[PDB]
Amino acid sequence: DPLPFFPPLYLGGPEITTENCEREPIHIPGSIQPHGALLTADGHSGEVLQMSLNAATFLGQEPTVLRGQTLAALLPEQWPALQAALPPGCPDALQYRATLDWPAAGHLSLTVHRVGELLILEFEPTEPHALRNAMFALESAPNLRALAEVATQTVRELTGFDRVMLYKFAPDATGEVIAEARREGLHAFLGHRFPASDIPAQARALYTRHLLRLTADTRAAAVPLDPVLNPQTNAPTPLGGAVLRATSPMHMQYLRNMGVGSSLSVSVVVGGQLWGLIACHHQTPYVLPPDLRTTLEYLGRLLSLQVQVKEALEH
Amino acid sequence: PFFPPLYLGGPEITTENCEREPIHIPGSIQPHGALLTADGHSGEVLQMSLNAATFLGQEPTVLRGQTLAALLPEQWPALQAALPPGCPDALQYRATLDWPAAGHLSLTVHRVGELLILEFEPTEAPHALRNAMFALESAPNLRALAEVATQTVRELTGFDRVMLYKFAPDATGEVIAEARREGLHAFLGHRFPASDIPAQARALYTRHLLRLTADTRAAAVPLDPVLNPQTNAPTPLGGAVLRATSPMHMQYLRNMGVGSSLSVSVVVGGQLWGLIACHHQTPYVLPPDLRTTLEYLGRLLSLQVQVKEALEH
Ligand SMILES: *C/C=C1\C(=C\c2[nH]c(/C=C3[NH+]=C(/C=C4\NC(=O)C(C=C)=C4C)C(C)=C\3CCC(=O)O)c(CCC(=O)O)c2C)NC(=O)[C@H]1C
Ligand SMILES: *C/C=C1\C(=C\c2[nH]c(/C=C3[NH+]=C(/C=C4\NC(=O)C(C=C)=C4C)C(C)=C\3CCC(=O)O)c(CCC(=O)O)c2C)NC(=O)[C@H]1C
Repeated sequence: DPLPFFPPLYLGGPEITTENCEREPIHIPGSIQPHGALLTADGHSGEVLQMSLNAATFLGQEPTVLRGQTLAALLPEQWPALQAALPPGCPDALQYRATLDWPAAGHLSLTVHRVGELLILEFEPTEPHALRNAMFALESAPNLRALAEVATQTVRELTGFDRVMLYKFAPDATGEVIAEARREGLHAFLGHRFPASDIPAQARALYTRHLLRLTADTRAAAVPLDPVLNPQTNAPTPLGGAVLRATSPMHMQYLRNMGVGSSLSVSVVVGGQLWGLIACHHQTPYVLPPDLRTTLEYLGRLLSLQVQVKEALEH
Repeated sequence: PFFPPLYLGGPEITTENCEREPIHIPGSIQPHGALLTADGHSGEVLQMSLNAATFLGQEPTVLRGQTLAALLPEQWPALQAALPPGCPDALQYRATLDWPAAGHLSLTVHRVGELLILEFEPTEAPHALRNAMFALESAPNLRALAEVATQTVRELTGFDRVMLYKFAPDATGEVIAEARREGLHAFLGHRFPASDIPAQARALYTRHLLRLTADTRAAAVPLDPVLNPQTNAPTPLGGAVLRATSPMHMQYLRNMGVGSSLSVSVVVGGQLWGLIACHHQTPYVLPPDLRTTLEYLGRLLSLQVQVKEALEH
């Protein structure tokens, strides 16, 4: 039965169990993962509204100084580029990405999308022809199995993960791991089927719009936004589009029970429907640089294209 | 069928017989790079371009004897493994060579039958492709996608005119988008016949997705020997970027007023949906790392055209 969301935990909304998984409002945790920083600021005036508590550690600035300034004074060169690439009324999937030279944190990756009248700003630290060779490999795959096989090994060879899996959905939302490149000693997941209440209904929806989510350390503690609610509206901040969005404690409990430390999955969208995920497991905590994650963001599109062209020939 | 080429006593290509030219076998390359062909198993350089001495910085006839084991020691193992016998000619492998004379060279390699083809170009030593990608995806229709695709590629490439050339069902075409430098004629809106791209070109351009012409006034640099030592036949160059352009098509681009032309094939459902056309008024060699982004934007747009045209239909 599809039911609507609870309030979050910070708006008096109940604690989650296995009975009511589909009612968690995962899109509004009011908190980011600690490996980066996140501001939200005004769409038009550039007024810095909220920030993650740890934004000082990362930006080498105090909140009182930060929040008492505009994005014009803070990001003088970037601000017009933000305005130009993210005009008003544009979709929240659209991101503008840039590099900074921040004196305290070194080179900083700035990712920015708009959510109504709210520019969400992310900050991460950031540090030869392997994707091109990967591109032509996938295309010259003879069939959907050799496509799936090369994608998973390519993805592993680029990223360095313990278990990379291409996971495919079925018509009734049941899934099954169709290919994997794994670490030597790890027990296979190849050909396991998994029930429909594993990736729940509110999750699969969000995963069709935004095509890359991750979890760095399944033992880390969510860094909360400050203030937790959006001053514009006095309502939760839509952090569904943010990659720094903290992962749910239901999900973190699960991954710890498997001996997993880090997780990454690229979505594969065919016909505007979630065809499958390129999931990645790691036994230790593992942060992937944003510039390297851009390579995987590309592979998701590339694979989504070939997935279709392969299935056209299977008929 | 095709005629014999000019170098094997074939007829000259008038506008009458404009669909029987063997475009894939010109027996020559463009002067801004260097082509070597090599045997699959042994690795002996069977044929080279006459300008090879320039870019490879070696003597002319000394390279004919040597093997790719001796020449490219580190990459030679990778070429065999990455281009296995039986693979399609569309599968390319690429790497960067650090040569002693020419400096950073760009090696691109693909296999055809028993023979490998090795293309050497000069090459250089960031978030615009990511921003473009999302700019294509948030585009709310086909026309709004078409403007963003052309305007993207121009700002990346610095070309004087970037067009998007959509194909009607009977090989007729139309320009549905066109970013361009100020003070040029507008080809936005105009349609053109199906004689323009012949039957062989259209078929070849579905399999192979990027060609160019860096200089429309330069001369082709022939292969030596012209024919393939194995087969004593024409060397299939129809998957090489350094391949020379049909002399009709250069003679055309001069009458237009173009020094350098490039294109990217947008393929939807096995068929050729359209091309991304780039014109420059002057000669312009686009370097391999920048060209890679354009091939990338081809697949992206090929994907996005399918999503958008579903919303129309
Ligand atoms: C209470 C309901 C359930 C639940 C909650 C939940 N899951 C996700 C996202 C998931 N779940 C995945 C499940 C798998 N684990 C595996 O080992 C395999 C197969 C190899 C599968 C299919 C996956 C892959 C995801 C996506 C993210 C990831 O790759 O780890 C969420 C959303 C998390 C969020 O913060 O948005 C939630 C709330 N998980 C259950 O397993 C089930 C008991
Ligand atoms: C002899 C018969 C004809 C002919 C031959 C021919 N054309 C190509 C490649 C073409 N033709 C194109 C048509 C256009 N040229 C333009 O300037 C525009 C305007 C936007 C169009 C539509 C195009 C786009 C190509 C691809 C490359 C490019 O110019 O961007 C070939 C292939 C040559 C080869 O070596 O592969 C041949 C043989 N063209 C005629 O117009 C007609 C006289």
